[PDB]
Amino acid sequence: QSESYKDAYSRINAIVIEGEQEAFDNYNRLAEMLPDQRDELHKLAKMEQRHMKGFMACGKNLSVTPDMGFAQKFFERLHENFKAAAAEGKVVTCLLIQSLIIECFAIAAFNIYIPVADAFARKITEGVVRDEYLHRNFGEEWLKANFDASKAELEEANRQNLPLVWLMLNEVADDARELGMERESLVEDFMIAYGEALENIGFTTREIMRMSAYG
Ligand SMILES: [Fe+2]
Ligand SMILES: [Fe+2]
Repeated sequence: QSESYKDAYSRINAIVIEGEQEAFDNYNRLAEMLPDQRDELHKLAKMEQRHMKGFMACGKNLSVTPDMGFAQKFFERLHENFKAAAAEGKVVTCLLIQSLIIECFAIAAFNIYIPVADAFARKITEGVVRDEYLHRNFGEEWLKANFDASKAELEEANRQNLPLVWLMLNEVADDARELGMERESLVEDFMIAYGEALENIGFTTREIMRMSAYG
C-alpha cells in the first residue's frame, strides 16, 4: 500500500483484467470455428469471466484504479493477430495464440505472483492458476490430436506471435519488479512452459529450439 507498488499495480492489474476479458472473447469465438466441442469451450469462456471479477476485487482490495488504456494497447498486437485468424477460420493459430502462448504466459506469471502477493491476492490467484492448467491442456489435447494437419500453420503462427509476447514480457519487466517479480523467473518460466507445451503437442526437441528462437 505504498506509493510505488500501487502505481505498478495500476498497470499490471489492468493487464490481467484485459487479458482475461480478451481470453473470454477468444473462447466464445473458437466455439464457433470448432462447433463439435462447443460447450466445453463455452465453459472455458464463462470461467474466464469469473477470473476478470476475481482480479477486479484484488485491485479494489489495494484501493487502486487500473489503467485500462495501457492494458488494451498492451494487448493490441496479439488480439488483432487472433482476430485476423478468426476471420479466416484458421483455428490452429487461434489455439496457438490463446491456449498455448497466452495461458503459458499466465501460468508462469501467476506462479511467480503468488509467493509475493499480498494475502487476499494470493488466495484468488491460486484459485485462478488451477483453471489455466486446464485451458492449456485443452489447447494441448486438440492440437496434439490434429498435429499432422496442423503443424505447417503452427510453425507459421509461432513466428508471427511469439515475438510479440517477448515485447509484452519486456514491457512488464519494470512494473513486475516492484511487485517483487524477478524478470528472469518470468522469462525462464514462460519458455519452459511453452517448450514443454510444444513437445507435448508433437514437436521434437530440435524443432522446438528453432521456434523459441524468434524473440
Ligand atoms: Fe483466465
Ligand atoms: Fe485462461
